[PDB]
Amino acid sequence: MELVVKSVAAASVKTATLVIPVGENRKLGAVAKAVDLASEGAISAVLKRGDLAGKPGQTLLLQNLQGLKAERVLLVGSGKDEALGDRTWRKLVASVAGVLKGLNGADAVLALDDVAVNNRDAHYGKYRLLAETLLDGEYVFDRFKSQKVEPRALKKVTLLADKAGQAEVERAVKHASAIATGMAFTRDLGNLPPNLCHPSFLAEQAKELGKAHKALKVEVLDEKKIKDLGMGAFYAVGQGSDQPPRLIVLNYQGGKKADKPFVLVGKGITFDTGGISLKPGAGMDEMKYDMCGAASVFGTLRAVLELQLPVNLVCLLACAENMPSGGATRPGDIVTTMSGQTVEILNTDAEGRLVLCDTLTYAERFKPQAVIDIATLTGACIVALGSHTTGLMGNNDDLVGQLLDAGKRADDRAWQLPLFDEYQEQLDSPFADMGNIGGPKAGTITAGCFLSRFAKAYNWAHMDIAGTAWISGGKDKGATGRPVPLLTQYLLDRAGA
Amino acid sequence: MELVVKSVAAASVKTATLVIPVGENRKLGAVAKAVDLASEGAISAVLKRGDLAGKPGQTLLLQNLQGLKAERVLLVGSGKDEALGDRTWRKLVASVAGVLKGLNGADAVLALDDVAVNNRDAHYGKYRLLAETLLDGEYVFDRFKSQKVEPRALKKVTLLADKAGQAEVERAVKHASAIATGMAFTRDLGNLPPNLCHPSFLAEQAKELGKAHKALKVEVLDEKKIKDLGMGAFYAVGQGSDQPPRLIVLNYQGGKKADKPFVLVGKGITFDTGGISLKPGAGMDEMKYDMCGAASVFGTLRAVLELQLPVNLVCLLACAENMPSGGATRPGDIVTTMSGQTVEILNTDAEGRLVLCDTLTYAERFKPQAVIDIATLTGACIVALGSHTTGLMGNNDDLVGQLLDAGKRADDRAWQLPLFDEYQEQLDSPFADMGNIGGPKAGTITAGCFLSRFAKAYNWAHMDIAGTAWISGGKDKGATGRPVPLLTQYLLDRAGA
Amino acid sequence: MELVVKSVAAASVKTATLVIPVGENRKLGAVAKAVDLASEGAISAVLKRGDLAGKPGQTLLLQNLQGLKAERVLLVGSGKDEALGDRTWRKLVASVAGVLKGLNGADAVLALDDVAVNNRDAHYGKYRLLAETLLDGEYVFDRFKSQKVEPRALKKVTLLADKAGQAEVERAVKHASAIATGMAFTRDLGNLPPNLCHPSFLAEQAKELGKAHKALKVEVLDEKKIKDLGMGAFYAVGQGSDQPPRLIVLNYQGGKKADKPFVLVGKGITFDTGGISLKPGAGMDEMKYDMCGAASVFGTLRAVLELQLPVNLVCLLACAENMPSGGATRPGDIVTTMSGQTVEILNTDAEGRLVLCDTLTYAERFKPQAVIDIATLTGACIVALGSHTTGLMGNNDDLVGQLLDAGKRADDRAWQLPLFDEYQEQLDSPFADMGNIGGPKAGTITAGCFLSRFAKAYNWAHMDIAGTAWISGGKDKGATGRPVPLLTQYLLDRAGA
Ligand SMILES: [K+]
Ligand SMILES: [K+]
Ligand SMILES: [K+]
Ligand SMILES: [Mn+2]
Ligand SMILES: [Mn+2]
Ligand SMILES: [Mn+2]
Ligand SMILES: [Zn+2]
Ligand SMILES: [Zn+2]
Ligand SMILES: [Zn+2]
Repeated sequence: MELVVKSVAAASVKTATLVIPVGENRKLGAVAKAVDLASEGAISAVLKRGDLAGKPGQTLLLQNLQGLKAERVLLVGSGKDEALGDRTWRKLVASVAGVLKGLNGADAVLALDDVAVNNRDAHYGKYRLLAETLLDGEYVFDRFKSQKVEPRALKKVTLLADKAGQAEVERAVKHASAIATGMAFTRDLGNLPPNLCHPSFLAEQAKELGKAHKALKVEVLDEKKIKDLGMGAFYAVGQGSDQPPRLIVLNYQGGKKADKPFVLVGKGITFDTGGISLKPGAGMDEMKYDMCGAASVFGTLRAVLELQLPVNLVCLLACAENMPSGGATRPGDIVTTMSGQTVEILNTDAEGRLVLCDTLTYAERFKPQAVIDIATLTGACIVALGSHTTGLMGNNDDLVGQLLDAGKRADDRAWQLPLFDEYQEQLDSPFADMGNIGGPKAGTITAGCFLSRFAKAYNWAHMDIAGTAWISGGKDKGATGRPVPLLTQYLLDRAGA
Repeated sequence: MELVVKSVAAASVKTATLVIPVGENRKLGAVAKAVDLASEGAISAVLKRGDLAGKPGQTLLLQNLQGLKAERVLLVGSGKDEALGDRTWRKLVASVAGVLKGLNGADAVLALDDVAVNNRDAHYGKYRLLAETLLDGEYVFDRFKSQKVEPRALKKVTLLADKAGQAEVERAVKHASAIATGMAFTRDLGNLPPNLCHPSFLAEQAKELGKAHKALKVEVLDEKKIKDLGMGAFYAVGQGSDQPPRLIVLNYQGGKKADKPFVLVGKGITFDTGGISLKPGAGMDEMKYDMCGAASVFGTLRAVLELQLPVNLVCLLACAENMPSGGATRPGDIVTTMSGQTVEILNTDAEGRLVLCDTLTYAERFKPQAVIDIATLTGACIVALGSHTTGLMGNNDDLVGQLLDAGKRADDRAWQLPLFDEYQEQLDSPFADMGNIGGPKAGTITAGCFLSRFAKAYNWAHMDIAGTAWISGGKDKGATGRPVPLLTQYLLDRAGA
Repeated sequence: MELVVKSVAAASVKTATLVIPVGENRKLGAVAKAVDLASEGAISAVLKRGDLAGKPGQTLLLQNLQGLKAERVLLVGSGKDEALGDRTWRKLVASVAGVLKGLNGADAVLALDDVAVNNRDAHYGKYRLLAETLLDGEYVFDRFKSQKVEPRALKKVTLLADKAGQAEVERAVKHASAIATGMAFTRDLGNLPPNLCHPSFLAEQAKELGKAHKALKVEVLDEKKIKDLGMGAFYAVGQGSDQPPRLIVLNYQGGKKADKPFVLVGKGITFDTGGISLKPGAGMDEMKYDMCGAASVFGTLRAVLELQLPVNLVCLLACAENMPSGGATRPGDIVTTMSGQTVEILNTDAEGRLVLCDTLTYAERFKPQAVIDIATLTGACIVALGSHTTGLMGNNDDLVGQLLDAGKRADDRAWQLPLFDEYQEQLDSPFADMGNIGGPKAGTITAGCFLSRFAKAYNWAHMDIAGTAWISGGKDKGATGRPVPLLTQYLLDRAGA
């Protein structure tokens, strides 16, 4: 789906479907009034009948009107004469996109310049959200349906703005396209079943990506190299599986050579059975989304690759399959981490932090200005912050402050949890430097505490996306692509773009 | 224990025990060094033998040394030569108090001026913490023992500071004694068993308190009156018990006539079986702690009275006993709250938000500038923040910040959780305006959202103390008195005292 | 630590710390009084102030006193003037040791002659417990710790008795040293994590032990040898794992060629996941303790080796790792045991009885006079007898009675449970000769009943140490040395030592 920006009058442009907003009590703003006049008052005449209340996202569809160049006109409600909230705005757009998806229209024109969005500027912010909701809402994962699905009609959507703001709208389109494309890659990887989507499969994907872009080199470290580096924790996790582990390094050099890089570390547990500390059966299929941390890294890279952003970015994907078997790790195993700290593995289902901890030690060789790890780490985060808000912790306030502020602008929000010292004692072990679990209280936090012990060489934040990376049921069961919008926004901020 | 401040020389005072700090270097600050000189290096001489490494809270006790008028000299470790964190400083004080209580001295002097506590001034803050830990450490709940403890010898403690800081150390003792006195009261009500501590009992407690204080008037609304004001949620909660519910009003007029009051609302569920949604048996004895919200309001009120703070403070205590029986509330019951909103009671074990929502409506009549509800509300908060940090939510950023700030200075921390709108819809009911539960995701937060719907009329905040109000096991098992220090400190800030 | 015995006067000896007892009521026995009198009433003067009440294990530390040759004097409470229970006596000792271990002195003198121990000799039995408690208290397992505790200052302890008592206190110290040394070996083996401590590791340890001792021949039977001897039940347990089973034979000829040997059989399940009948995750790490039967025999052997007792001793260690996999035993498998009896494995988590049954058959070839198996066999036993007392069953009343008495004199107690015939029907199988479980009733007993069917050719006894072999939680969590004291004492009894 192509998305473009033009500065012509709404009435003038030839199209399968023209879309304009209507407020409560039949209130037409400037753009919409011009279309009414140009349609010889056909639009205000139908509105007099009361079928459209004007509530945000409500629609009434018209078919072609004399004096117009549009085959169809779609009236969408924009609510009272007030700024819309983010959420309300996005729902208005998806509701539009929803009527268009069911039309035999090859193209559509959105003439929604009169809608104001709250705390959002009228050209960039407004449309960043519209463009992202629209392109992300075309996402289809029909690849394992043996009935090849009916190919859609819609291929082109044009956005109309005034001349003055056109450049700013195009900047929003460019960015949202980048993010939208990164989210599709993320969602594809997340939705892919674990029999096909294993670490080696992920290794192959990184290599292919590396063969497609000039500024990106990829290096894959296998099971033996993981072990040889002294990554005892990473190795312990993966050893129980017939599919061996991979540590994938995706190095994009887009800034100056002396620029200290940004490092993204993503948990890539391609399936999580719990291991010997086996999970219950119910809903275990959703554990294919335990590599969504690694998937959000792929997607963020794919968007920056698209934007050719001027930064150095090193991606590290810690990938393993957590399986039970005759050679799997046992509860009670003590291993030596790459850092030289010893860890008693009291629960083999707290394995994300184990692969992550050696990878964080590994990230030191890059001398980063920031290291962010992204993981579907804890059940406790879902209890804490539910489905809507990413868990965020770090050893540097300004860095967490930056990530927080990026989420607010992307509309992909995080929320900070504290790493107080009182929480550290929960990881105490009678025998090793630390245990890998802190018990049933403060589960998101003690996981954060565990990781922080390995992130002391640099500025570091940690993102628990256990709640935000997929949807468990209903129609829209699947990966969401979060937090690609946040991380991409944070990198955009860093790039001054 | 009686607490006084003096500014005379440590070497000089007549006392059973003189306490001085000693660092890891086997270092001595000014005071300990003066004490050593007055004993011609006898203290340095013992340290040379090396039994005391001076880690925070390690102790070496000595008897009569020549030069000194102190019968005993207690040496306490202060650690690595730094300013101490709060926790460490408090553990130092507790170790001292531990040793002191096990001696037959009627009396002790603390000569601790040399110790620095990180980011706290040497006279007010430093001593607010010391004085609180020492006095709160005196607490004994031995009322149900046949073999009662036979009183400790220690009945007075003198703190030494220099002439100049004396007024400030003294204000710290004043406030600290009020707080420690409020906490003892809160802890007694908490620890009391639920066959003795029921809603009528707490009513009686509150009447006595009314009679004893001139500036305080107490009103007790019984079950019939609760029913008549149309409090459908509150009544539904208490109806299954033989012990009827009470709504207790303690109105303290300490400010001017038309100073807008502060309102504290306490959850006073004196026992929580869960009701028809019965809780499992294990650990249920701890549900006598489900009235720790109300208990912490009593305690803060006591502290305020002792301090004669110039503010109007209205305390509303929402008291019921949650019992299964032939007339108890069913899951699926629909009740009409005092606000007029209807609630479907899907789970009878989410009863605290039910007594609280009617009380929040009741708080509107006092025209408050801040309403703060305190409640042992959700096991989810324990999952979120564990035992160290109180959860905090509200409808007003400045009030929330004020409470956060008060926690930091009181060493009784809270931490904010968001009340985003997307959580709201987890309470939707096909039948009533809302349900009382939102599923297993973001439980602490959804309980806050439930509550915000009854606080739209004023500045409001909510503290979930399920994880900070008591200790589950060990010889430490019992009420902690949190959050009396934060609440008190906030009110002091509001009085500017 | 080195322990010596002297018969000199308490006051007359030069030490870093002299330890003497003080009664409840300020009371001093003879030895305490001579110290007091030599220090010319210093001690008594101090006592008069009332700091030390004299409850058992209470202490008061003094520093250097005119008239004595000790740098420090440690007073320890000894309670009411009666003879102490074992438990109170061992606590007093452990308090003393905890104090001495934080002091910077090279040695200590224990002058505790005046303390009586209920039902024990003032020379041998009293000091067996003292010397063991103090030597076993020295235990540290810190090999997986990056930051270690630097070696203690305390290296030597002297015990003062009167000359008529000396030879017997020395005999107590010597039996207790061997015991403690065996316990340390046992605790090391138990605490080692299962990734390191597997059947092949234990085999290597036995071979090393057989190299260090001329009187010991070791022999190691691997997986295929276990299979070829017809050990269908032993083999089924181990087949699931990447780590193969080992049956370890350690032969100590200390008696005449024609003395019937004593046989000790150890359950050595190095990790127990339950297998296909998989255990829950919670506290599974503790199952590294499932080789504590084997560990306790290793450690009894070391003690027997240290003491050179003149007996024939054969140790048989039945070692396997119980793991789930594509080749693991299934519930419902029927195997043929070495005895020719067939067993239906109805639950794979009842595996210890399976390795042991085959091994009991193997024990026959040595023509033993007694066969004692030692196993962490059943959760039922912890429900039956707690942490304090080992379960004991057998087919001979004299053997059982001998083990019971041994446990009493050693203060490592057991308790007999009945093997009534009525219980044997619980093991009936409609297909095989017997199933390996008999259900929710009499669970420790039916395991006993099970094993007795393989022990008919000799006098036999079975010890279920599931509750006495390790401590679950807190900072004492770890293997205990039990039952090394009982087993060693039983053999001392047999040897007439
Ligand atoms: K996947
Ligand atoms: K109570
Ligand atoms: K072990
Ligand atoms: Mn897991
Ligand atoms: Mn409840
Ligand atoms: Mn088992
Ligand atoms: Zn995982
Ligand atoms: Zn409750
Ligand atoms: Zn076992």
